[PDB]
Amino acid sequence: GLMQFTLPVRLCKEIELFHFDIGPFENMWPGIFVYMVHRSCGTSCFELEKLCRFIMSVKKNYRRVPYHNWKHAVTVAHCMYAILQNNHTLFTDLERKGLLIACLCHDLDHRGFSNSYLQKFDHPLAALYSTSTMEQHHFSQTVSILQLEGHNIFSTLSSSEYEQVLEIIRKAIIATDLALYFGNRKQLEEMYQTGSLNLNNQSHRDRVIGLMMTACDLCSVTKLWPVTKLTANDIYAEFWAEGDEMKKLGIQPIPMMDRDKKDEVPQGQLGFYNAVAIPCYTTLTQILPPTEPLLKACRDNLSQWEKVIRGEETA
Ligand SMILES: Clc1nc(N2CCOCC2)c2ccccc2n1
Ligand SMILES: [Mg+2]
Ligand SMILES: [Zn+2]
Repeated sequence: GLMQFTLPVRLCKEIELFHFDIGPFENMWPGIFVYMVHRSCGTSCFELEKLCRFIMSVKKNYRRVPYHNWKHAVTVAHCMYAILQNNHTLFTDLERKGLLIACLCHDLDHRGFSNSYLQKFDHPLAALYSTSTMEQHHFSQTVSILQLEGHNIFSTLSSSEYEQVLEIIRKAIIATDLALYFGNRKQLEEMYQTGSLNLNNQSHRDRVIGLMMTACDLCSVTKLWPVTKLTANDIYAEFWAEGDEMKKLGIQPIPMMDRDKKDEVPQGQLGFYNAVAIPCYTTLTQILPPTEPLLKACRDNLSQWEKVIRGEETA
């Protein structure tokens, strides 16, 4: 257990910042994740051999889609790492173990299509799971991989710690369903403002962990503008494919997803920062003040999209 992962100096320092980009070298992403587990959790949280086999099985079960890919998995885990590191004493040992694994697993076997597209297609997964269709699948895929031989990174936990962590992971992965985000944040807003928010109340923690999951999941909008902008193209490449597939089912897609209406992208990103991103990091910053850099970066990027619209730069 005397075997640290270390990172080159520039990464060793930048990985601690919310806005860290994990880079274009895929073969370093596993080592970045282990590094984060070792500092966030301990070098003892997981048997390294089991962790490495688990990481590589998770990687293998992410597909080669423009956005909802292995890089998104590690990026979202890194944002959670930064939240946990900036809020040291607020989370249990089980929560630190669970949430980085939840983040790495949260989009397992994603095909680049929304819950909506599965329902209009009449995909079998839409029959098996009527709401949070892809997210119940992602959790399903996580449990499958935990059950491959040699892959039970939790095997040293007690029976009841095992149940607690898998339950943290399931809520955390379900919370990445943006349809559940709006009510979750509204509730957290009221509880914070009326002063009823209580982190010893498990159902309140669940809510707070769900909003962190949304914050980590959307964290593309909290990068430096050049990362945010280039990622938006991957995001839109999936939307346009979905739009195409909607048109093949005989359904005019929403204009966000229509590759004939690319002109409307900047105004669509404005709606998204205003309806989703800014509210998310605002309430998150209210509950966890050290996460403010996420809100500040998100505001900077809103202002960068306003500049794209005012023709003061292009896409
Ligand atoms: Cl319009 C839009 N949707 C996003 N997400 C909604 C659907 O799940 C996938 C991602 C998004 C996520 C991050 C950054 C900008 C984004 N912009
Ligand atoms: Mg998802
Ligand atoms: Zn995601």
